[PDB]
Amino acid sequence: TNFAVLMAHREIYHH
Amino acid sequence: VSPELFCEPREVRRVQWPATQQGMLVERPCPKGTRGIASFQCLPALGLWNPRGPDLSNCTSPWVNQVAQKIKSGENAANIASELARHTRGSIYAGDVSSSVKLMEQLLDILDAQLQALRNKMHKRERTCKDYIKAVVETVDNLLRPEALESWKDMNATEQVHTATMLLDVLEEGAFLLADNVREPARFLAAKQNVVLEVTVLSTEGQVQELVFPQEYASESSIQLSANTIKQNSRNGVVKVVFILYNNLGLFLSTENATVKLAGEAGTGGPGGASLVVNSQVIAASINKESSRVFLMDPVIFTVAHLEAKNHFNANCSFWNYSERSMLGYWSTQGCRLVESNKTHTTCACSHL
Ligand SMILES: *[C@@H]1O[C@H](CO)[C@@H](O[C@@H]2O[C@H](CO)[C@@H](O)[C@H](O)[C@H]2NC(C)=O)[C@H](O)[C@H]1NC(C)=O
Ligand SMILES: *[C@@H]1O[C@H](CO)[C@@H](O)[C@H](O)[C@H]1NC(C)=O
Ligand SMILES: *[C@@H]1O[C@H](CO)[C@@H](O)[C@H](O)[C@H]1NC(C)=O
Ligand SMILES: *[C@@H]1O[C@H](CO)[C@@H](O)[C@H](O)[C@H]1NC(C)=O
Ligand SMILES: *[C@@H]1O[C@H](CO)[C@@H](O)[C@H](O)[C@H]1NC(C)=O
Repeated sequence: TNFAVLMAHREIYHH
Repeated sequence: VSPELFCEPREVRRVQWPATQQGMLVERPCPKGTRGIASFQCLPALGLWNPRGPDLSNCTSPWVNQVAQKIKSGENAANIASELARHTRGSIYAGDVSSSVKLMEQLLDILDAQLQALRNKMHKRERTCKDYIKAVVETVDNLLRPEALESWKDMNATEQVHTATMLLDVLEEGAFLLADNVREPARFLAAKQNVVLEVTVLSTEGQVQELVFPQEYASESSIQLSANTIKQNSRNGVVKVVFILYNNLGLFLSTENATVKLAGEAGTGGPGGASLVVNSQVIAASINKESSRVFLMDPVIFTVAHLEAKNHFNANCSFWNYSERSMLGYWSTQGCRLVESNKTHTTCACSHL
């Protein structure tokens, strides 16, 4: 079985 | 009557493309040095060319037919695989990439046939399997080097996924063929720039230790199976384990339809950009047979460095769920759990293979 970690790109930036 | 939109004549990928109506797919001969038919999509409504570029997936170098001809003449599978490794060291086109993976599949079937004919035979089978494995590990390493990645991107999204999935499948199948042709105890580790593979065949009698992969390698990814897991999966007093990790392959395993759970808004880092990405190497563990779908009482644990920490969030532990039939798939979080995560690394626990 082949595994990995997915991540999202940020959308919101404050300050 | 409002205006119709058209793409402009352009040379792209060394193919001259004609002015074309919005929505139309056009075909032209593959570029000099290759044979086949190339295509290029003029986007509907926009009348701009597909920004991913022409589809060169049907374009192959002369060596592809040469290798196919060696197969027909009945040459040894390990020897042919070795020639394939050599050919993929150089310049390669999109069609060469998918052909290479298809050729490894074909060669695996030929190899398995040769092995059944040798059912001194035992050491011959082992040598032949190891020769094949070294050749396919080199071929995979060649296909995943940074300078080869643009060729993969000359295939369309579906072809990239199909090719990457076939690649994952063939290497695992090849590894299990080796596992059938070594005597316990055995450990075979092969480490290259973009791929590392281990096959280990162990006795489950008495003191069993946890397995941690890789060894001999300053890895961005590692994976482990507990001693209990090894014990619980004994067959005739032995367990066969295959571990693999891949560099850059995640680029091609599309996150479309991935079943991730977002705790915030996903954006992009540019126009037309991706909002969900594979942000680690791909690392694999299998026990006894491919695609076992076995439940693990002690989960498999893996830890990965993020490929790019900046402006990314919401790590989700996932596995590639694919069909052996269609060789297409998607990333699923089913049976996986995040153990810990920070800006640079994530540790995952999954309850199945
Ligand atoms: C996918 O990401 C989500 C969002 O970060 C994870 O859900 C969080 O998990 C942490 C740790 O278990 C919890 O403390 C939070 O309460 C969860 N947040 C929300 C909004 O649900 C989830 O665990 C990740 N899934 C996988 C399989 O990695
Ligand atoms: C290109 O197209 C031809 C005709 O369909 C096909 O026979 C050949 O296998 C294709 N080549 C590749 C690499 O897909
Ligand atoms: C992707 O490429 C293949 C090979 O050219 C083609 O048959 C298929 O229709 C393409 N799919 C899409 C979605 O463009
Ligand atoms: C993703 O899901 C949608 C809805 O089921 C489906 O229409 C689409 O074909 C899927 N995408 C892929 C890559 O199969
Ligand atoms: C992030 O997690 C990794 C992996 O466990 C850990 O080794 C590292 O110390 C963490 N980074 C920090 C907290 O600086």
